Amino acid sequence: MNGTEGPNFYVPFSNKTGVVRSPFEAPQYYLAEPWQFSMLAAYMFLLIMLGFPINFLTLYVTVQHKKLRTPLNYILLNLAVADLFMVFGGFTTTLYTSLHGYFVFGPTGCNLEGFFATLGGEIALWSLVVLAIERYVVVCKPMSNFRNHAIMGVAFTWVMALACAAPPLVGWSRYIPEGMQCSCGIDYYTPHEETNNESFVIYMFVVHFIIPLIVIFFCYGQLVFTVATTQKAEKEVTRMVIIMVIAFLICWLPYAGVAFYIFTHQGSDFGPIFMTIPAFFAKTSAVYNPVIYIMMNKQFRNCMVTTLCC
Amino acid sequence: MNGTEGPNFYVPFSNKTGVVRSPFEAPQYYLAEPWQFSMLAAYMFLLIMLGFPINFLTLYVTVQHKKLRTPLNYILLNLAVADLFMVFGGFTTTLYTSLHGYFVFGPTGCNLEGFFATLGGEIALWSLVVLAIERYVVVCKPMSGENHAIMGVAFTWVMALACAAPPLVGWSRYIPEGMQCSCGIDYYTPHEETNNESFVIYMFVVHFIIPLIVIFFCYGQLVFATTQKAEKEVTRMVIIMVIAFLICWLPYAGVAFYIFTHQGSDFGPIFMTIPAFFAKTSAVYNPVIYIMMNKQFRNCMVTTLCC
Amino acid sequence: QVQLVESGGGLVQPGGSLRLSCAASGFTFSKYAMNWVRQPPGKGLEWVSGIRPSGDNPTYADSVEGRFTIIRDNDKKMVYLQMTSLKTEDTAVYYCTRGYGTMTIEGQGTQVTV
Amino acid sequence: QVQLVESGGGLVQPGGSLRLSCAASGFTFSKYAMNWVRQPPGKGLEWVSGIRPSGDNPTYADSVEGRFTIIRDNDKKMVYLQMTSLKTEDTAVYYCTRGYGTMTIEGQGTQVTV
Ligand SMILES: *[C@@H]1O[C@H](CO)[C@@H](O[C@@H]2O[C@H](CO)[C@@H](O[C@@H]3O[C@H](CO[C@H]4O[C@H](CO)[C@@H](O)[C@H](O)[C@@H]4O)[C@@H](O)[C@H](O[C@H]4O[C@H](CO)[C@@H](O)[C@H](O)[C@@H]4O[C@@H]4O[C@H](CO)[C@@H](O)[C@H](O)[C@H]4NC(C)=O)[C@@H]3O)[C@H](O)[C@H]2NC(C)=O)[C@H](O)[C@H]1NC(C)=O
Ligand SMILES: *[C@@H]1O[C@H](CO)[C@@H](O[C@@H]2O[C@H](CO)[C@@H](O[C@@H]3O[C@H](CO[C@H]4O[C@H](CO)[C@@H](O)[C@H](O)[C@@H]4O)[C@@H](O)[C@H](O[C@H]4O[C@H](CO)[C@@H](O)[C@H](O)[C@@H]4O)[C@@H]3O)[C@H](O)[C@H]2NC(C)=O)[C@H](O)[C@H]1NC(C)=O
Ligand SMILES: *[C@@H]1O[C@H](CO)[C@@H](O[C@@H]2O[C@H](CO)[C@@H](O[C@@H]3O[C@H](CO)[C@@H](O)[C@H](O)[C@@H]3O)[C@H](O)[C@H]2NC(C)=O)[C@H](O)[C@H]1NC(C)=O
Ligand SMILES: *[C@@H]1O[C@H](CO)[C@@H](O[C@@H]2O[C@H](CO)[C@@H](O)[C@H](O)[C@H]2NC(C)=O)[C@H](O)[C@H]1NC(C)=O
Repeated sequence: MNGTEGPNFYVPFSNKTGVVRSPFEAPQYYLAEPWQFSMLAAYMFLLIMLGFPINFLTLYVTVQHKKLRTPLNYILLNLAVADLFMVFGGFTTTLYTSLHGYFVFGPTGCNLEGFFATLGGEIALWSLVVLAIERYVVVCKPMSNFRNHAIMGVAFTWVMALACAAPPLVGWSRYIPEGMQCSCGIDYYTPHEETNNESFVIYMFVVHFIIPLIVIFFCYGQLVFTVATTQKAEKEVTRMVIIMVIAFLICWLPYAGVAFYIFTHQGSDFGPIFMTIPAFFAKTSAVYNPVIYIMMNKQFRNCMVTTLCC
Repeated sequence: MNGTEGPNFYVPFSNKTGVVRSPFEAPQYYLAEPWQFSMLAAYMFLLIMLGFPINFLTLYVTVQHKKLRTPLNYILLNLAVADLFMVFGGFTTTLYTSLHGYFVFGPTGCNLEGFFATLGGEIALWSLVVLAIERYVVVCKPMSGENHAIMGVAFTWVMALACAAPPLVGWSRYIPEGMQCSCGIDYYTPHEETNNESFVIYMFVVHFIIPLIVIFFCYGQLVFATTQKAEKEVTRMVIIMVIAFLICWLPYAGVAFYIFTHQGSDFGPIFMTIPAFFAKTSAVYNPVIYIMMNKQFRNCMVTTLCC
Repeated sequence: QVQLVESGGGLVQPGGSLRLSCAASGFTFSKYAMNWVRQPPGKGLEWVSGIRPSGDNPTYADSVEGRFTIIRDNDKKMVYLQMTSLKTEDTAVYYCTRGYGTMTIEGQGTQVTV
Repeated sequence: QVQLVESGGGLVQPGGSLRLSCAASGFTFSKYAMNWVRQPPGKGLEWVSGIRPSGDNPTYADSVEGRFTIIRDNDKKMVYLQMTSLKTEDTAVYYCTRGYGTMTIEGQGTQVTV
């Protein structure tokens, strides 16, 4: 066989040799070199290391100031929350798993890793859907005198993200160790028809990928003929919405591509490095988002220093 | 049978019940409540969490700027280095050990925890000896810059390794303290063959009393324009740096003496562990002062951050 | 509700032949793969053979390389293992597992005593 | 170079008496404490008794509470265990350990067969 399927897991490595074992039992050092597992932990450490401070500052500064109550700030606080949920919920588990080289926590340990990895991306995705719609309403001016509405659109992101991330935990689809058996994600590997994860992958790529991206570029297409001082501040922040997407596309496409590749070519010959590289790469979502919010948005940066330098 | 001594370890808990085990084998949840071990990890996490960013920024900003080459900045960069050695060398080990509830790494794992804990304090101590002498030379003007500072910064590492290295050499030793999560010098067992009894004298003499004398000896000299205002605030920060160091390290140093005096007495695991973990704030508080009080630095920090 | 039958097998001559069966029920059969795994009286399970869902490429262990052969019927939902030129060590209880794994549904299999 | 002698002990009457000895050599004796620990033929070591360096407060297990008694000589470097009103289960190999622990330095021991 090419890969080795089990009840809980699927190891992308042939069990002709006899070496293959469950990643919920023993370490998976036969997959890749043991130093590469340490390299994961090294990488995954820095995500946790720069995760909390940047997100917690972004969380604190926004709430501390009675100002900063624009739709942009609500969403980018929502991300700062979700990014901390990623760090403490997900990254912790995968950083520990990288040390041991397997999910020593267990199948439930895998769920945590995959859950907040799925939330993080979906809450980032559905937030870019909100940001896409929000600038269409103000710039193109379809609906007049229509700017608490923001908090409703921020609750939208969590409603849709849990529509994606929760069902695996419910038992429709499932989180399963990916690549080096250190991260977790949706089962693209086994058909798992009883679990029905085949149908979920359609549901996910349709409802939680294609529809979002349509709405984004549908809104982006409106401002092709389009592109006072507040509009300059609008422009830079509307430009940041583009850069926020550009980053999101660079981040999540590779993983999403490989996820489709495996779903199409189930049972094919692919190693543990195939999926793990773009998977761990996509966990930069926790850190890059606020760095833009500081970097580009001048209004925030000023207030950040105010909080730091009291 | 108040405490339970072993080859590697000493557990501050009677083995009348039969429950006591090595902290290099099994978890020590019989000592304290298992949630208290999680509370350690929680506390110890935040030391690592605020450790790297504050120290790395302080390290980066100082080196990045071609300015900031005053003796103050050399020492407070030296601390920023040692504080990162604490975080990555020591705190990592004790944060992991707090999870499992015992030194799963092993006796060598204990050495790492105790080594950088000893360096951190000694490099902070001997740095305050340097700062004490440095302001005496400028203010009181007994003897009428850059190279001299780097020599006095190398002094701190020479003396700190005189304290921290010998345990690893095998004179004295690092041994799990309190909840068996941190490590430090053996104040508990006589272990005459290791000769840790004599080390404790050596340590409290050479690596505590002599430093503190030199500090207050210099402080005693200063009992009786604008550049001097900048001198004053930075010389005031030297006082605040000591004030913090005294608040930090006295409790641990006191309990260390108490146990050394009253070896084999009745004392629980919380006795030593509280002031021990409290003294690991040395990594974080030092630079916070260097930012807080020193205006000259703060400005340059924002320059680096806000490019 | 899954149900794998384990028909075919019994007492056979040393160096004889035997055709095994595995009637699958209660899942989309053609949508995934099936294997054969045996239980030697002494040591742990040996992965005998395997085959893809389409059935294009079969895979065999070195132990039974060329002697055994695997083939499946998607329409009838069956998996066969034509065993030829048998040996004493081939004596085991044969199970037909799903996916690509040694995880055996049901039990009993078929005691092929050589 | 440490050397703990394990003198005293042997064959004794059920409900008899016996005085044990432990001549210490090769360390600051009064600077350390000393214990007594026995090896039952079947189960693991039992911590019998212990005493402080000064010798002020001796400590005994519930097993031998009142029957046994411990005392040490700092000048001669010796530790004694006066065992009285013995039992069948007191049959064991007795070791005198250092510190406060059941860690026994290699010793002749003393097979006290009751
Ligand atoms: C990748 O591929 C490898 C290939 O080896 C595979 O490893 C094997 O995994 C299987 C699990 O499916 C293991 O099978 C079990 O082995 C048990 C014994 O294993 C130990 O002991 C043997 C010696 O006996 C050693 O050689 C070995 O190293 C182990 O230390 C065995 O007991 C199991 O079989 C019993 O239990 C099952 C389940 O209940 C039962 O169905 C069987 O009938 C059997 O019970 C028997 O019952 C009778 C009646 O009551 C009783 O009298 C008899 O004593 C029992 N039989 C025995 C043998 O005692 C089971 O076969 C297998 O050992 C692994 N191989 C190795 C090398 O150990 C990996 O799992 C694959 N990786 C993945 C995750 O895909
Ligand atoms: C705190 O106090 C407890 C009190 O029990 C100590 O626990 C005992 O530690 C001793 C240390 O030597 C153990 O002694 C050894 O036991 C072995 C067998 O133990 C297992 O098997 C028995 C049944 O046979 C079970 O009842 C038991 O639970 C264990 O699973 C023996 O094989 C050993 O004998 C060998 O070594 C000795 C060394 O002196 C030789 O003299 C012998 O000839 C032989 O080679 C040995 O006797 C004892 O088993 C432990 N008891 C328990 C709880 O199981 C703790 O160690 C102590 N803690 C600290 C930190 O000091
Ligand atoms: C492990 O995965 C590899 C792919 O990574 C599988 O190889 C594939 O095997 C099938 C069946 O033999 C090939 O399909 C056939 O290809 C030929 C030539 O292109 C074509 O004429 C036939 O009509 C048919 O489509 C497939 O091409 C091949 N893939 C490649 C490019 O190597 C392999 O079977 C897997 N191993 C097992 C047994 O799981
Ligand atoms: C455990 O330590 C306690 C002290 O913390 C010891 O108690 C002392 O015992 C001496 C006699 O040996 C008395 O003179 C003291 O007054 C006691 N101290 C107090 C105030 O409790 C105790 O003996 C120790 N246990 C052993 C057996 O070593």
